[PDB]
Amino acid sequence: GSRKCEKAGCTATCPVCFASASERCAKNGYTSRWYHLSCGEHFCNECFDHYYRSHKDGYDKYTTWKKIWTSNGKTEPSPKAFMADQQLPYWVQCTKPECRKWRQLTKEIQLTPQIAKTYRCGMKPNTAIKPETSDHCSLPEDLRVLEVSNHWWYSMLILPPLLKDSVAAPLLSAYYPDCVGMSPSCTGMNRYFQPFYQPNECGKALCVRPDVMELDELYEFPEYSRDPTMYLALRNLILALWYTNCKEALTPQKCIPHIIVRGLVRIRCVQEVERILYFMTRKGLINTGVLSVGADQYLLPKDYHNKSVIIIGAGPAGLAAARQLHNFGIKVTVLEAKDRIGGRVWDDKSFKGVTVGRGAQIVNGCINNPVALMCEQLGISMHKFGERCDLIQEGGRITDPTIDKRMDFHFNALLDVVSEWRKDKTQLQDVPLGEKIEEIYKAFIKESGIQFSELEGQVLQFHLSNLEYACGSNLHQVSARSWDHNEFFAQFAGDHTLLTPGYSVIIEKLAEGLDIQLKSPVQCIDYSGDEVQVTTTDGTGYSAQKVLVTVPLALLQKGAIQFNPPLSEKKMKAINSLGAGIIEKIALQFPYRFWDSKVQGADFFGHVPPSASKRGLFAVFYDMDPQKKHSVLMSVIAGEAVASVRTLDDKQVLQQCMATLRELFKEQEVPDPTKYFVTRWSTDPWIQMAYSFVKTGGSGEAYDIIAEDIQGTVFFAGEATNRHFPQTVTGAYLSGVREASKIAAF
Amino acid sequence: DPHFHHFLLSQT
Amino acid sequence: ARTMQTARKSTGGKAPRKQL
Ligand SMILES: Cc1cc2nc3c(=O)[nH]c(=O)nc-3n(C[C@H](O)[C@H](O)[C@H](O)COP(=O)(O)OP(=O)(O)OC[C@H]3O[C@@H](n4cnc5c(N)ncnc54)[C@H](O)[C@@H]3O)c2cc1C
Ligand SMILES: [Zn+2]
Ligand SMILES: [Zn+2]
Ligand SMILES: [Zn+2]
Repeated sequence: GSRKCEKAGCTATCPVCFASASERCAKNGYTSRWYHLSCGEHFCNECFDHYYRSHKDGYDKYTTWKKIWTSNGKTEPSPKAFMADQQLPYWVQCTKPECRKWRQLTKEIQLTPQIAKTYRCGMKPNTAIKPETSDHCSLPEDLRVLEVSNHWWYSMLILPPLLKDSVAAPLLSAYYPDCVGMSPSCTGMNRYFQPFYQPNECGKALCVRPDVMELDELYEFPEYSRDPTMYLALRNLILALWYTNCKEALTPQKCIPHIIVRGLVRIRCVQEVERILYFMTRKGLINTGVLSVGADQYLLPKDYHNKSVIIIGAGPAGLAAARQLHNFGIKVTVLEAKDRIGGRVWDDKSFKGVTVGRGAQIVNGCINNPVALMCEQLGISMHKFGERCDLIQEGGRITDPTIDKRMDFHFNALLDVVSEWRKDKTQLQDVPLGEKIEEIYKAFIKESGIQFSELEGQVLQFHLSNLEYACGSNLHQVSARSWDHNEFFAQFAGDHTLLTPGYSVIIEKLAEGLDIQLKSPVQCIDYSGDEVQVTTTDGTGYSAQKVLVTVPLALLQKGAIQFNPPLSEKKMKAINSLGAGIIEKIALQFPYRFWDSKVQGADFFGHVPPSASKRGLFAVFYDMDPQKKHSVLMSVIAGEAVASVRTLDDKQVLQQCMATLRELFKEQEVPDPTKYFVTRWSTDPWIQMAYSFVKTGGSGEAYDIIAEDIQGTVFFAGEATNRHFPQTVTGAYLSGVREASKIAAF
Repeated sequence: DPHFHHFLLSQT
Repeated sequence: ARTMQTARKSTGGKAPRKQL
């Protein structure tokens, strides 16, 4: 006999049994012991025995469940665990907008998504009796509901909730379900969506542990750091639903019917799911990409809306941040120097049946790549590059396998020793990658003296040139220490693809509906007053509480924008420690596909260089039609070769490319090209570059330093502010998403 | 271990 | 950076593969 809960601090003054299993159930009365599940939920010792004791009628149900539990879950099976999983009644919320009260469902009703979707106060099964005229919504809500939102309610919930039939479950079978907030007694998505880490997996980009909270999740929800189970389950559920339907804004309304767990804790679960949703939204994990809203249904609570920002530059970073902030409900104006949007995304659509980027067009690693997500949203297909790239010599001969394999081995071995050499070196000891490679190569011929043929030397030149393409620089200017610094962080895994409709489709959709001022080069930014004043080159003024600069590295280096107060000497040192790399592209349309015989379907072919100085002159040719019907080749100018080309006119560059193509296909006539372009990014005044790299003496840390906001007022995005993902449209886009989150919080 | 962390959830 | 390479990716010089 007792009317008191076993649990010190429990706020229940009148414990009732929710089980009502035993014929001798204490109900609201006396029992030898009241078992505490939560502050609103207890069960009597008679019902405990009903399930727990061998001679009692519920022992069969308990032991059946217990065996299942023991071979699925990691957590000890208990009568409490049992009660919470199997016997605790369900709570559901009334669907009427003017009511919205929480109601307990009778002990035998199982909650389903459909019931949650449609429930109304006092809903009974079909009946032939005329319904009473009563109004069930005016019935008073159980007093225990109020208590759930108190911070202390959760601290007195004995066992964390465990979701049933979570959309996230299929993706997480490798884990103990209870360890990721899923019930151990349970049980056509885009192949580029792999949001959850798996056991023994290597690091991959934009991946979360389903069983561990990320740093920012700890920061935002410190009350779940000791007990992450409920948070994890909901976050995992939220990511599962977003990727399941990335074409719509994911809302608490659509998450609710998918939260299925017994007891008052379900109320707490749906309360939290809302906050976790907005957090994941602000951070750019969901409700992002090219999703639009459009026209008055913003993605963050009104609390965020009263604030204004100016974004400088309408490239991928600028538009990503602008898209996010606009979607949040924030006021956004964008100022762009040129007479078009896109920056280093600029597509030529004038070729027959094909789109050719003058700038970016490849996606490097589509797994969890926001470009892949955005293609999904737009219904865009991407062409996965095949592996084969034959090294064709002037003139005509395909480099033999054993020669190819051999020199590949040797080129990569030189990189191995660069890696060995740099291990304990400081910035002051850095040397150019090109110089270091030469140094090791020379000592290699010396120490072993294994002369390579002229051709073997040239094949090696092809690999060196491929590095110059990657860095946008002659190797003599790239840091041996830091050239591949980003690979410290998990990188984008899986396919490289050609973005067949071009990045401009994504660029255009991101910009759709935004206030963008073209031909408005910013000349000065003053963040001395109460808000920032930004002035264009013609004197036009704009003002906002915040400003985001996304202009290219080369323009920061030139100092084309005056900052008042000036940027720190530390920022400037970072800015000048990075290289503004450059490549250029040529694209060529022909009457017919003359390479088809020798190339045989490959997406690209390589060009063995005749000499070191020319190694960057069209090292690789790209077949710009995956369907293999049209006839367009693209190629790249890199390294020492871009300098060799700046005083040449388009016709000359074209003649050299044709000279090359004719050498590569000497076993035939090659038709003249009927259309072409040659890019001049190097001398485009507002761009002046292709992509950043680390100069000798420099550090990956420069990316972080450039990314550092100033006084929570001046923000920075762009490919040269992304340490994990430098250079790319994806890195630039992600840097904009990064900044929009920082700006929305401040 | 900073190698594995999600880029968007490690902005501290 | 090495991550920009598509055709003929280099492979040498990489830190020891990291697992969970
Ligand atoms: C030839 C080439 C090939 C490439 N290939 C690829 C590839 O295959 N894959 C890949 O992912 N990436 C590729 N890129 C890289 C890529 O396109 C960039 O990394 C990406 O576009 C960067 O975006 P961003 O917003 O940081 O800068 P940007 O695209 O350069 O946008 C910057 C904007 O700021 C504007 N600006 C400058 N000054 C001002 C000012 N004072 N006021 C207002 N606006 C200003 C610019 O005009 C520009 O529109 C390639 C680039 C080049 C040039
Ligand atoms: Zn009882
Ligand atoms: Zn109690
Ligand atoms: Zn109601």
